[PDB]
Amino acid sequence: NNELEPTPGNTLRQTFENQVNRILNDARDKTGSSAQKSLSEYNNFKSMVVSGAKGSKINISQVIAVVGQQNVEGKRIPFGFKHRTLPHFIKDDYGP
Amino acid sequence: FIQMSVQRIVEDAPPIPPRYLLKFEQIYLSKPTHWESPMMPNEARLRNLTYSAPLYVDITKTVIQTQHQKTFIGKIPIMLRSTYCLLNGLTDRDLCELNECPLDPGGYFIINGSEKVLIA
Amino acid sequence: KDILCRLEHTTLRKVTANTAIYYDPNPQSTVVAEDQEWVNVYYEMPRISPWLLRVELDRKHMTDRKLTMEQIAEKINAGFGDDLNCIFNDD
Amino acid sequence: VGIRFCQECNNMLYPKEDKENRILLYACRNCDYQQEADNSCIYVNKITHEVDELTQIIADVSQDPTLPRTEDHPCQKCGHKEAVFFQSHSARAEDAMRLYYVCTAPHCGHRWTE
Amino acid sequence: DDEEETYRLWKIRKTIMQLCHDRGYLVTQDGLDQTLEEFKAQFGGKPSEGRPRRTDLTVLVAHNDDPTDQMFVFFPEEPKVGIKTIKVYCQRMQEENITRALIVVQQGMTPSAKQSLVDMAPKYILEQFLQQELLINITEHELVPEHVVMTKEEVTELLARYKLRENQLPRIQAGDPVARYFGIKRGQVVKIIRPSETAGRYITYRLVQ
Amino acid sequence: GAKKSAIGQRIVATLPYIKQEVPIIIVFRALGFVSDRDILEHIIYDFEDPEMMEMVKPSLDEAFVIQEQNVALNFIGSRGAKPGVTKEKRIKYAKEVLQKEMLPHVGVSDFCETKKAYFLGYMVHRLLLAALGRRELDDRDHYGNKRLDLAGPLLAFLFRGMFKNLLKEVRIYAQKFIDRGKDFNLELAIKTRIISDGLKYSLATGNWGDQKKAHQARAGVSQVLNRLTFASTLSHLRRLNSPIG
Amino acid sequence: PILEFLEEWSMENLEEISPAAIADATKIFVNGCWVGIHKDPEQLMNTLRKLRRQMDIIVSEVSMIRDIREREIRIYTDAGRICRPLLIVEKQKLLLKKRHIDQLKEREYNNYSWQDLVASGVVEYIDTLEEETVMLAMTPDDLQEKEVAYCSTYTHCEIHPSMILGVCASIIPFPDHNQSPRNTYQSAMGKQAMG
Amino acid sequence: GRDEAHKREWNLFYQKQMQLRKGKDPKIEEFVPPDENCPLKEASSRRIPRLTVKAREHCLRLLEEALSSNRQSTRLRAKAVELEHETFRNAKVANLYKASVLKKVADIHRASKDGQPY
RNA sequence: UUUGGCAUAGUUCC
DNA sequence: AACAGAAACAACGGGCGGAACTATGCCGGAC
DNA sequence: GTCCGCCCGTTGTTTCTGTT
Ligand SMILES: [Zn+2]
Ligand SMILES: [Zn+2]
Repeated sequence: NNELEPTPGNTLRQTFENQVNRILNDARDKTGSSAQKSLSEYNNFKSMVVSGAKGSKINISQVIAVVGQQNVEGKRIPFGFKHRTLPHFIKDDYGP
Repeated sequence: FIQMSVQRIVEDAPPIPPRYLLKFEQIYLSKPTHWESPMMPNEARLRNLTYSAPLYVDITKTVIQTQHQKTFIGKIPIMLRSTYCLLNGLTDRDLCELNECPLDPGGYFIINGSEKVLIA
Repeated sequence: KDILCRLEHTTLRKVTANTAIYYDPNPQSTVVAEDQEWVNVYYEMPRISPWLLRVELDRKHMTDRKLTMEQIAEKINAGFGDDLNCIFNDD
Repeated sequence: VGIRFCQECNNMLYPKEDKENRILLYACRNCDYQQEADNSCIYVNKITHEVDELTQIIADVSQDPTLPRTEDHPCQKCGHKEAVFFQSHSARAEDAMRLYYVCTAPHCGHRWTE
Repeated sequence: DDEEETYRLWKIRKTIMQLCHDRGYLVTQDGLDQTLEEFKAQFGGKPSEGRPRRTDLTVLVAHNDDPTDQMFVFFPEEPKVGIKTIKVYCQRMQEENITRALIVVQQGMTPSAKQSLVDMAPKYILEQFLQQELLINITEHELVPEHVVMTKEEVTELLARYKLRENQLPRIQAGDPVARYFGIKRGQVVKIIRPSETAGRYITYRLVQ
Repeated sequence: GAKKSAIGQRIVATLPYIKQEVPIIIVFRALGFVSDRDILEHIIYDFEDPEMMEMVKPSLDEAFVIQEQNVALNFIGSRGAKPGVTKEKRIKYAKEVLQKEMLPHVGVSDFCETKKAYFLGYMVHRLLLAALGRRELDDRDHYGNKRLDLAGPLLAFLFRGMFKNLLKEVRIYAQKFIDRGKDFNLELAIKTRIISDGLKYSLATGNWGDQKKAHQARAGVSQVLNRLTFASTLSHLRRLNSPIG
Repeated sequence: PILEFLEEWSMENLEEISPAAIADATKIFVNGCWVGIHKDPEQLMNTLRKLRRQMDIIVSEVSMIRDIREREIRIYTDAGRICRPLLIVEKQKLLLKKRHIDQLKEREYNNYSWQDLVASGVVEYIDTLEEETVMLAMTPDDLQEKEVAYCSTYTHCEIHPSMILGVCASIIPFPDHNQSPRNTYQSAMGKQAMG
Repeated sequence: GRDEAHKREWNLFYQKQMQLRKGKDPKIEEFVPPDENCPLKEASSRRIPRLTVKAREHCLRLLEEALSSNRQSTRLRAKAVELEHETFRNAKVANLYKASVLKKVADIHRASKDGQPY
C-alpha cells in the first residue's frame, strides 16, 4: 500500500528487508529463550552446555524450537527462477 | 550415437586427363568379435583385451562406376548392456551362465581390461 | 546535516529534473510559454545565437541540500566565464 | 524527439540551420531533401524517467498460471472481481514495491494501479 | 568569498607561526594566538581589493640562539611560481643577508622552479609549502607522536652509548611531512617520544636519510 | 573528451575470424541493406519507442561515411586473419566470413542474408532491452542455460576428427599413387589404426583429443569405474562435471 | 515434424512478413533459430501441448516454453537438456485415477507400464527452463484441497518430494532431521563402506 | 588524473569553439559618464565590466516602481538608491548584478502581496 | 640386495 | 623555436596451502 | 643405419606545459 516510509540512509528494499529480518530474528531468539528456560535439571544437553564441554544454547534452540532463517551471501534466499524461489510458490512472494 | 551420429558424420564428409572420385555410402556394425569368434565381456576383462566391434563402410570408386562393399575402417568400442553388446536382452539365467552379474547396471567400456566411465 | 552537505560530492545531475535543447531565435515570442514574463523582463533592458539550453531542476533535491538558484548560477559563471548567458527563475 | 526519414534516400534527417529566415530545417546527408519540423525541439533528456509501466504492461499476462490472484479489487471498467496482480518487474528502478493490476476477464485488459 | 579567503590566510599564518615556534625561532605569544577578528582588524577584513594582498604578510624572525640567523616566510601572489619569482626572492634574501626562507604556494611550482630552488642549496635554503598543506597542523594530530630534533652532540653520545653505526638506526625520509615541518636535512637524527601500552613510555630514534 | 561525451554509447559487433571490432551498421550494410529505415525496421520493431530510437541514433551516426555494400565489405574484410595485398580477395574473404562463420545456425546457403539480418537485429534489440532495464540479465548458473555432453556427443565429436584424418590420409596416398598414373587401390589406402588407436587412447587416458595435442585437451573424462560398493558404482555411473577450474 | 506442423498451423514465415506486423505477434524459435511469427500464441501452445501429450507428432522429450510478458515461444528438440517427470493437474484434480493405479498394480501379466501411463497423458517430462512457467504442488491430497486460497491454478504436481535426492543420499534415514553438512558427509562416506 | 585530463581536453575544446565565435575586433563598448542629474551612488564606477550607467539607472527605476507600488499598498528615492548601491557593491559581474536587482524587485512585490511594508 | 621417470584421476585430514 | 621535466594511459610479467594415500597410461615414426 | 581467472608492480609511448 506504499505506506512504508524509507529509513534515512537506506533504500525502500533495504528498509523492508531490515524490518522483515529483524522480526524473524526476534521470533527465533524468543523461541530459543523459551526452549532454554523450559529445560530440566537432568537434561543432558544442559549438562554438556552449562559445563562448557560441547554445544551451545543456539544448538539447543535449533534442536528444540526453531532452526531459523537460511541466508545466502548475507541476504535472504534469492530468486533463482523468474521472480520466485521455487516452482511451488507464486511470483513475487516475500513471506517468511 | 551408434544409430545416427556415425552415419551422419560419414555422409556429411565431402567426397574426394583421368579423374578418380570416391563417395562413402553407408556403414555397418557387427557384434563384438575377437581376431587371433565372439568375445564375451568377462573374457575381455580377464585377458586385458578391448571390447569393441568393427565398423564397415561402402565406398564407390569411379574413373572419368565400381562399388566396394564392407570396407573395414576400424574397430569401435562398445558400451556394456547397450543395444550392440552381447548381453543386450539376455535373461538373468543367461547372464549367470556367462559369469556376468544380473545386478550389474552396465554403461561402461572395457579398454585394455580396465572399465572406463564417461563423465557428463 | 550542514557538514554532511559540505562533505558530500554533488554534480548537477543529482539535482536536475529534465533538460532539453530548443530552437528559439525570438527573445519575445518564446517557444516555451512558461518563461515569457521574466525572459521579456530580462531582454527589455540591454550578438547571440538562436539556440537554447533549457534545463529543469527537481524541487525535492533542490531544497534537500539547502541549495539556491543564485548559487547554481554563480557556480556556472565561475565554471564557464561570461561566454555563456544564464537567466533563471525563482522558487 | 523521434527520428524522421527522408523520402528520397530513406536516411535519417539531421537538423540544419537556415541562417536566412531564422527557421529550423531537417536535411539529410545523402540527397538535398529539406523539411520543416513541428516539434521545434532538437533534443530532450529526462533523468528522472519514472515511467509508469501501465504503458508497458501487456494485457496478455492475465493467462499466467504463476501469478497471484485476488477478488477484493474489482475491475474499474467491466466490474469483474478476479484480478491478477504483480510488482514493478522493472530493472534500473532504485526503489519500488507498488503493486500493479490486470483484469482477468477476456478482452478487457484493464491495467491500473491503486 | 572574502570571508573564506580571510579565513584561509589567517589559518596559514597561524600554522606558520606554530611552525616557527617549533623550529626554535622567536615568535611571541600574541603573534601565536590571534583571533580571526583581530587579524581582520590588523591586516584587512577584505582580501579582494583590500589591504591583505598576499604581501606585507611576509614574516622575518630571528632564531633564539642567533639574531644573525633569520628566516623569511614569503607569500607569492602567483598560482604558479616561476623562475623569475624565485630569482626575485633570492635577490631580496641576498640584499637582506638572510640564509633561509619559506615559500607558501597557491597551487604549485613548475619543475624548473623546483630545480632552480634545489641548485642553490649551499648558498640558500628555500622550502615550498602548498596552501592546502598548512590549513592544519599535522603535529597536533593524535596519530603523530612528539618529535625532537637532536643536536650532533646528542647523536654522538647516543651512538657511543649503544655502540651503533648510523646505518643501524631506523630511517625517515627527507620528504616526510613532519620532516618538512621541522626542516630537517639528511644526516640529522630525530627523537620520537610516545606513550606505550606495555611500558608507559618509549623513546625511539630515526635517521633522516 | 567532447565528441565521446556527446556520443555516449555505441554498438559494436565482434565477428569471428576478424582482427578487431566492427560497428553494427557496417555489418547490416554488408548484408545488403542500405536505408536507415530498413535497418531500423530490422532492429526496432515498434517505431513508437523514442527512447530506443535515441539509443540507436549514435550507432547510425557511424554510417555517415559508409553507404554501400562493396565498401562495407571492404571495411569488414580489411581485418582478416591474414590481410590481403589485393582488394577483390579481401572483399571475397569478407563475404565468405559473413556467409560461413557468422551465425551458422541460421543458415549457410546463398540466400540466408534475409534471415541473418533478422537474427542479428534480434540480438541488437535484446541488447537494447537489456540496456534500457526492461529485461533481466541472464545468469550463467541457471540450469536452463546449460547442456550435458554424454557418451553420444562426446564420442561423436571425437569421431569426426578421426574420420577427417582418415580422409586426409587416403587423399594423400591417392594423390601420391596417382601422380605416377600407374593404378590405384582402396584397401591399401585406408589406415584403420587411426580410428582404432584414437578411440582406444582417448578412452584409456581421459585426455579428450588427439595424442599430439594433449596440452589443451580437457582431462578428466573417461575415469576408471569405482567398484568399492554397489552404491559407489551407481553414483559413479550417474555423475556430472563442471569444467570450471 | 515440428516445423511441418508449424507451417500447417498458420505460422507466417519471416521472408513473407512485412516488418510492421511483428510488434503484436509472438516470435517462434525452434532450436534457437527464429522460424516465423504467430498471432494466436495461447491456442498454439494448447495445441502443441495436446500433441505432445498424445505422443502423435511431437516426442515426449521436446519442451515448449511461452514467455508471456516478452511474447516469445521457444521449442527445443536439442540433446543434453535435463528433465524429470511430473504429474498433470487439469482443473484442480489430478488426471491420475484409481483405474490407472489398479492397472499399474496389476503390472505383471498385463503389459501395462510407464510408457502406457505416459501415452495416456497423465504424466509429463518437464525440463529446467520449462519449469519457470509452471505451478507445482508438493502433495496432491494436501495442496489441491480447499483452503485459504494460496493458489487455485496449479498446473502440475510432484510424484514424491523425496525423489530430489541422489543415489548415495537416498540411503540416509530421516535426512530431514539432520544437518546439511552431515548429509553431505554421509553422501561422501557411503562410497567407502565395505559390503 | 583522468578527471584532470578530461577537464583539460574539455577546456581546450571549449576555448577552440569560443575562439571560432570571437570576431577580430571586439568593440570595447565605450563607457558613457553619468549625467549631472544621475542619482546613482558611485555612478562613474567602472568596476563591473559592460555595466553601463543607463543600465543602473534602469535598474534603479525598477526598484523605485516596486517600492512605490509597495507604499501605495501600505499607506522612497533614498531607499531605492541605497538598495541599488548595496546590490552594485556586492555584484562582480553585470548578469549577477541584474539578477540580484530583479530578486529585490520580486521580494518587494511579495511584501506588497502580503500587505507588508518592504 | 638391489632401486625407472612424467602425466592424469580419485580419496583422507585440517 | 628547441629543449627539458613531469604525468596519463597502455602493455607486460609474476604471483597465487599444507600434509598424506591409492590407481592407470605412457616413454617416436618409416624405410 | 639415415631423415623427419584476477591484482598490481615495471617500462614504453605519448602528451602537456615551463625556460631561454
Ligand atoms: Zn534524402
Ligand atoms: Zn475488467
